[PDB]
Amino acid sequence: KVLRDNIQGITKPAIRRLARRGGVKRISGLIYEETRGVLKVFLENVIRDAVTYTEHAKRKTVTAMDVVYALKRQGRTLYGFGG
Amino acid sequence: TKAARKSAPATGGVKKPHRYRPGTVALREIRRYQKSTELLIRKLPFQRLVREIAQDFKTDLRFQSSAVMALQEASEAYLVALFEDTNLCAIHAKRVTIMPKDIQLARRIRGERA
Amino acid sequence: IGTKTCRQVYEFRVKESSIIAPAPAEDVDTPPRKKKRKHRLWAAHCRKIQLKKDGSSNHVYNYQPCDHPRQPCDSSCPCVIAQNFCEKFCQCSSECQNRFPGCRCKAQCNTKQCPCYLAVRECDPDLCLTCGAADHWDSKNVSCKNCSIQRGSKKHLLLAPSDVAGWGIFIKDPVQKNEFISEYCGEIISQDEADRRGKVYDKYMCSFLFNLNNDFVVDATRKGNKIRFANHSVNPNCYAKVMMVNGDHRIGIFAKRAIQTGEELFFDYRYSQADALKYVGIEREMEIP
Ligand SMILES: Nc1ncnc2c1ncn2[C@@H]1O[C@H](CSCC[C@H](N)C(=O)O)[C@@H](O)[C@H]1O
Repeated sequence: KVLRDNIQGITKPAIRRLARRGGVKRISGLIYEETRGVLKVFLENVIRDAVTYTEHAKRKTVTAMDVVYALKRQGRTLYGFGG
Repeated sequence: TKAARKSAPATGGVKKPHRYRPGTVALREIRRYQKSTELLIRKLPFQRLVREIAQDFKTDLRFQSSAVMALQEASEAYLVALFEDTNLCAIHAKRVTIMPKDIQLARRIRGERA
Repeated sequence: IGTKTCRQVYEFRVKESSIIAPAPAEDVDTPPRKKKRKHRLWAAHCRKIQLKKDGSSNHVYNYQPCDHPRQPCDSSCPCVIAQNFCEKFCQCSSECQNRFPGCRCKAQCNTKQCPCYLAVRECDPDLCLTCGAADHWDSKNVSCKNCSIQRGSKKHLLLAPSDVAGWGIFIKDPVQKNEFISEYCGEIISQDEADRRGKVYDKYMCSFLFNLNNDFVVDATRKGNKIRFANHSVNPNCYAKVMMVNGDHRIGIFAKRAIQTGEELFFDYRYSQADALKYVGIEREMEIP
């Protein structure tokens, strides 16, 4: 019973865990939805660029360095994976 | 007919199940999770999720395995950072629980909401 | 068998094993190994037992060893239907959920936090390992206080003509509140005959029948120890308290207040008000106000 949108594959407890790491004590139920949408929004930008470098290089395979380059564009550099 | 039996009060006292008060579990979670450094989201669902969304932008994208875990970490910290400041918005209104109207407000002040 | 060396023992064992069927020699380990037996789950079971039947708090049944050779410890369990735990003497296995868990009160298995003290059960020697119930069974002084009846650490008493009526009991040494005192020994007799003997008792105003549980009454008229002569008072320095020991129901006495040398002992016989006037009407009290 897994055939659906994979966004719901992000289980509610997984969110509950992340709020803890950010130090959030108490969470209302309505948070679980926009967090999905907000996170959803975040992917849209990064992959679009990530796709762009790959197809510009004519490559059909998304490689690791393509990720950091796009992440660098949004003002969030990523140490640890190349460059 | 019953004789005058001497007797003593009988009892049936039994142990009480133990439940922590609300919140103190979370405080224990905060310290253990802040100390902890591993990723929190189940590993498998992301690989399906990225493949699903990427299919919209283009078709037939084989994904390099190393490139995968990056998205989680980048998204995780972004989410984590987006979370902590939400508390400051929440505590500012003297509340303790966060509601989505705050996460919207916070994403505005950074400027990303627009 | 010193009559034979190891040869002709093994050889006759060969002869016997050739004649008789070979032994089973079977071993088991059970699915459960560790954990998955949090004692709060046991708290649920007694919570069930309390809510269905033990909420009555009047049908005290003597322990009976329930036998389950192949049955589980189901609702048909004699201990279960008896509203009581399965003892280690029961055939319910080492995985029965009606057995007692073990009485791990660290300081002394002796107080309100002690579930065993909260229970009617004395902390068994094999269970309250934290109060030394098993430790130094030969020795007399232990950390625990709710382990005495097993060891029978009775106090020394004195027999004297009581001020109230006839013979009475006096204590030799000072004691504090809630301190163990000598047991109320006697003989086992059923309720119906307790009526007959009690029926005989009322013809001469005697009372030596004690309602041990819903199913039995103890008598000390013919066999017993010295404490049987204790008098009655409505404001006693001592009180009676039923207790559970090793599947045996017993009644002990404890000091309702701290007590000094040479006191006279009293406890409430707890008959009816009309009955109290019938037998123990003497109160020996002056009114200060
Ligand atoms: N406070 C009291 N006043 C009058 N009789 C009492 C009494 N307490 C106990 N008894 C009587 O004593 C009997 C218990 S056996 C004790 C006998 C008494 N102590 C004596 O030596 O004379 C009961 O049958 C009861 O009838």
